[PDB]
Amino acid sequence: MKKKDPNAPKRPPSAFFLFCSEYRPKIKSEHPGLSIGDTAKKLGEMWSEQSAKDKQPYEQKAAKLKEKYEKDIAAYRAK
Repeated sequence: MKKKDPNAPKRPPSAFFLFCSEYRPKIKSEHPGLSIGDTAKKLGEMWSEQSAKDKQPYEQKAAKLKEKYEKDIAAYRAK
């Protein structure tokens, strides 16, 4: 939905989510008019512009929280 719990393994990201969720707040410090509308299509214009490097180091982060979520969420649900 948006935030089940801090200790619970929320939805797994995938590089892009790690970059956008971390770059969006940066765009706000310099772009006050950057509303969710332009903020959604702005961070994307940069990601596609980057070569095969922006998704090299920030892509392994989404592969570490998936080995604990796929195994921990099985018992966290129990419904």
